[PDB]
Amino acid sequence: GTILIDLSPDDKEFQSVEEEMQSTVREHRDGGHAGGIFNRYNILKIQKVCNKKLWERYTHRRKEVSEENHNHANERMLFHGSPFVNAIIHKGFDERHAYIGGMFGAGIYFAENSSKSNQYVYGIGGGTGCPVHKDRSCYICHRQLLFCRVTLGKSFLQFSA
Amino acid sequence: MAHSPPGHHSVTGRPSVNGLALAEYVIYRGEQAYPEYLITYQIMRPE
Ligand SMILES: O=c1cc(-c2ccc(Cl)cc2)oc2ccccc12
Ligand SMILES: [Zn+2]
Repeated sequence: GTILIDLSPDDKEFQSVEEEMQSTVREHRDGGHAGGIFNRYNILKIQKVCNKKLWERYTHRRKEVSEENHNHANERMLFHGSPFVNAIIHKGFDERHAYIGGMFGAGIYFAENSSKSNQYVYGIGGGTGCPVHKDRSCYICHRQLLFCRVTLGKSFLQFSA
Repeated sequence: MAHSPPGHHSVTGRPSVNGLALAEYVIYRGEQAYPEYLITYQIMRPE
């Protein structure tokens, strides 16, 4: 059911997504251990993910949340990096995509900082890095991140290190 | 998958030490996110 449509780099939508990706890179406390050492990306492609069933699943839940929160979905656009990116775009997010040992319990984690999500592309802690070179800081291998529409509703605030 | 804290739909992880970190978020229902854009990229080696 999923179709991927390439965006042109001339398209304003490409440019705004690129800008969110590049502008939310930061340095990490691991010195680059998990995600690599970098200040910016080479964006090779941006595709719009089109699936009617998954979109309807999302908007159905979004309406439920909205109605429980004074008609406010608290929708955000957030990054997600995962080894399961191919499953997610075809079948949607589910229990298999959760970070079981995350600090906030077993759920599906998203980041404002693209570079945070980059830490998880090759697995938790960067796993063993890229499949080809076993390098968490590989500058050759193509990586993939999702930029996702997320309904937060009423969000529980946890202050944390 | 765990559950949202009662009376909530998500958790927000507010950075309390690293002043440059942005927030992280957790949802407990897959239907609360849609993977809208697939971005293919390389990280770049600093000069
Ligand atoms: O993008 C994320 C993906 C994931 C993640 C974690 C485990 C697995 Cl198995 C897949 C993705 O964790 C994060 C934690 C904090 C902020 C963002 C992320
Ligand atoms: Zn590699």
